[PDB]
Amino acid sequence: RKIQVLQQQADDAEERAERLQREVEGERRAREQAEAEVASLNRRIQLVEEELDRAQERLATALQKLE
Amino acid sequence: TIEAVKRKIQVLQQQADDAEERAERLQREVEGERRAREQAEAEVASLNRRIQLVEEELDRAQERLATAL
Repeated sequence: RKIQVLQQQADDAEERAERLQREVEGERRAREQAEAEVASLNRRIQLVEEELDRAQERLATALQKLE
Repeated sequence: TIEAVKRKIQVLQQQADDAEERAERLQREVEGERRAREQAEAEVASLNRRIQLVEEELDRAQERLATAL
């Protein structure tokens, strides 16, 4: 009957560890989602910077055609 | 029967100790993944501010182009 107190203690400890193991997997999923957004924004900023370079290069041809 | 109770108690206490040590390792594992997540989230916020900056530089370039024509 003292064993049932110890058996419950071991049950609770194993349960907290399993609860934390699922916490690891949930944090890893959220990490991968944020890192996937980082990749998407990296691709998006490169495209607008390319659009800007062309917009300034076009501006240069128009200004250069002015002198 | 006497030793079987002293041994059942020992095996149950070793089980809880191993589980408690596993929990400490997993707590650091959680933090390792969270640290990496919040690093990415900070870069997301930075990339959103930079994209808005480039879009403003773009609008200034397109506006002057329309004028320069």
